[PDB]
Amino acid sequence: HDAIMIVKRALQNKLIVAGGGATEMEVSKCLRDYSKTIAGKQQMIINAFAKALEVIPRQLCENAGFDAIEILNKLRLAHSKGEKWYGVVFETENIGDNFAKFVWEPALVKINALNSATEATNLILSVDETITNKG
Amino acid sequence: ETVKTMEIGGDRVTVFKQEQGEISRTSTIILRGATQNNLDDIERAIDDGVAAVKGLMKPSGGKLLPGAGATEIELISRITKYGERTPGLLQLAIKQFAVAFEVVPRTLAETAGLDVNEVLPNLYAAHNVTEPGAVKTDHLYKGVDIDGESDEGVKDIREENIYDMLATKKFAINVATEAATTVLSIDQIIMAKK
Amino acid sequence: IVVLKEGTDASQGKGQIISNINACVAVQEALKPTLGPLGSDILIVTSNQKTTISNDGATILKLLDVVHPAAKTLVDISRAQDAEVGDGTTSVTILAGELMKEAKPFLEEGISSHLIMKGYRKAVSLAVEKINELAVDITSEKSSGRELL
Amino acid sequence: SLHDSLSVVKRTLESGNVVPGGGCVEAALNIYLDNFATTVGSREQLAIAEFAAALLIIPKTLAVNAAKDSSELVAKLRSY
Amino acid sequence: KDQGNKKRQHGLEAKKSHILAARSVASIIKTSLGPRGLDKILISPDGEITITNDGATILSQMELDNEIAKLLVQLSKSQDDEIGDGTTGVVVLASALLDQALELIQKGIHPIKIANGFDEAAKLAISKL
Amino acid sequence: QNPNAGLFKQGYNSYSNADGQIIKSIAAIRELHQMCLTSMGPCGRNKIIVNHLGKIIITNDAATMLRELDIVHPAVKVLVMATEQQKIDMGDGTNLVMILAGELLNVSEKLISMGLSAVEIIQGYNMARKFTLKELDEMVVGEITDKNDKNELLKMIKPVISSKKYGSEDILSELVSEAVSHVLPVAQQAGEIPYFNVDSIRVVKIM
Repeated sequence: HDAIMIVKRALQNKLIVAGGGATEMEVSKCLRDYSKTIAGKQQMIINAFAKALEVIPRQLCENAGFDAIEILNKLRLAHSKGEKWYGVVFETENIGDNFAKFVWEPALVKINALNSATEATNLILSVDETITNKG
Repeated sequence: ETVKTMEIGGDRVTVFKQEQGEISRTSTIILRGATQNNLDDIERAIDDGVAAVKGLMKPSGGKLLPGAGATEIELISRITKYGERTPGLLQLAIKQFAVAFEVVPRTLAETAGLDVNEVLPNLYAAHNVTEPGAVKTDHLYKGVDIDGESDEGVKDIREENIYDMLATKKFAINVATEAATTVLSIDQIIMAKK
Repeated sequence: IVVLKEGTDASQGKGQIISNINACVAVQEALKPTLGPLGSDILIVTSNQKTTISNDGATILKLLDVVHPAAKTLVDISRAQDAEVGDGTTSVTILAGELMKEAKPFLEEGISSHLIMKGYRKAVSLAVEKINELAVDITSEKSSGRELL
Repeated sequence: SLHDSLSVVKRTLESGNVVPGGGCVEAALNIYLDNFATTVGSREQLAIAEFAAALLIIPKTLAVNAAKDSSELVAKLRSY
Repeated sequence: KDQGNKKRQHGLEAKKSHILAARSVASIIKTSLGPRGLDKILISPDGEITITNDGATILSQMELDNEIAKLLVQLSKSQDDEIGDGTTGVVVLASALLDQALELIQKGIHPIKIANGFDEAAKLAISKL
Repeated sequence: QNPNAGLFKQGYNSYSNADGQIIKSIAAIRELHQMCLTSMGPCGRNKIIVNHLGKIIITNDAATMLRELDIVHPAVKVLVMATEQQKIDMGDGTNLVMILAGELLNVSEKLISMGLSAVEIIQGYNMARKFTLKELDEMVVGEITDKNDKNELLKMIKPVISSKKYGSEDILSELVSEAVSHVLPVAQQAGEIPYFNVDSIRVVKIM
């Protein structure tokens, strides 16, 4: 029954990415690499977005009681070399390969969440001067 | 001719459409989107476009002007020349009226995040050029570009075909001048308590 | 008689966007404890003296009823994400709040909102490309239709 | 003018070990320390990164004093 | 909605306010523990006046506007439907555990670790008993 | 204790140029001039306005903002009425009219500071208006031949959608052209006989 539930959840969406912040770390690393080859304020904005992408693993570690500084440093060190499947392990406070451990989240869910967050951020920041009525 | 129920995005609606006989003179636009604010903005844009289309009639409806502030810069130059030619104290007012038109390029530059201190002189140079002849030539239709990623100077209007209706601009100028004169003509306001 | 603004005025300039950022950061901090399966619960009491304790992002958003006009946009976006997707509701709010925090120094330095929006759009496009590359879907490559499961 | 030029050139020559100025050292150190911080961790990565970012103040201040857009110049320097 | 007069707390402030509320609740029934407990004169908000030393009745008739205390009150009421005889003891033990958790937090231990340690300690104590 | 002299009308609100009201009106108009300056242009931005029903209104149209905002000063009312006239008669260019009027008043403030009488300012503005209106006739580069084809319609549709919904002009212009083509009759090169009506096209949205 346990295995059937696991495989059912996996089959409901076969398009998956490494969980535990590994996907966020890979996206942040790629964004930083691209920004290193991009001039202008675009570089600063891309760096800020990449840094912000690391909030999810940071808050997950904080809520889990782990040492945020050490776990994040280890994740950065491991993810920057070799495989990109390294992520935060919640069973034990350390960094390991989530893909090998079968820890994943849907890719479409991640894409939709990123799009929604970007839309909300742009909409709130789209206005620098506003005259808003009270009610 | 045909009456059916059609499903669009999970919502079923009834449509009365004409195919061969009694051809309908009306059409409907259906917008789809998960954000209500975006849908409202799109609806406003569609309404504005529909209103503008009705303006393509004979009275300067079809006439096209170079948009993105190019027309504004040309008018600035022409009005400045006219004010210089105009004798008397009217020259100061003509020059100020010309300067008032500099807002459009300034607004375009600011809203696009471009540095006005560089765009404005570049626009002035582009619209005020010296050519090897008695008649200006080359790219005299340069407008105000927004870029946003990477660019130098501004792009020509013909590259993106950004044109404005002559009737719209003319009527807007007339109404704006009338309103400005009306406001300026008031030097005292007296009201009675209700 | 009837006043649309109820006699309340608002300032203009970077102050408005800074206040919006502050409100969004407040919402992000409020929803922060609920992130993840181990997230802490929040005790919310309605006007009818009804108390509910839960770490569900959708429930927290529904019971919070943010009054700030700006943060309400993020609340509505999160609610739409939950209704249409159902996963990552809190993650969207957290990411939005973090981006708002990061945007604050850029605004303080004089960077216009258009530049920030364009940069965020470019970064999000790059992130989508990287997600598509990282996306795993194996049919017969070093596996089979059943081995993957 | 020749006296002044000889004085300055002699001062430059007497320094037998020199490094390029005008923000070259600051930007190069920033990039090098940013790369280095990614190999240390141990609670020191944040401090090293902040120290590296600190050196970017000098080029930013120089650009501001030059009546130019400091963001673009600093970004181009970092990219180079 | 109803932003005006809306209560809110910070992490460092809430972690102490909850424990203070727990201590205040524990003081309600501290004297009622054991056969030699003290009788308390209570008047319910509905006007019910009675004298009793039962922790369950004391908590049921004694209402308060503190949400943290309402958790203890609801837990005591729920227990009253099961056995009901350990209400005072359960509340006292919960208050002591909360005070110990506060002390641990002041020493730098995350609340989740404290909860896990308390759960393991309870398991060991039950096994020994 | 301070005596009051020169006031004989009423204690109600009253303004005169003796205290510089000619510049105070311009300053008051500037409050909404700044508001509308952020709407014009392809990179325009909307604003959040709370309705009397507690609903949230977000739009890029300056005229809608003015309608949803409370107007008190008569000087602002003049510009509001001018914008309403612009919208009713033309259907577009409200931002142009508002911004142009604001800038004209701003430069009139400088003229007044210089010491130029308002009469001369008005005369010069009228002369410059006539000159600009005459010159606009010679500034035409292209012209719509009224073929009623989608390709020709898009030329005018695309710029209209821009500055109202940034980033989606390509699809909105195609939608508008398709909708118009369904209602336009079989005719070309005829600008004296109206064929297209504003109400001929209905707009609906589905979530």
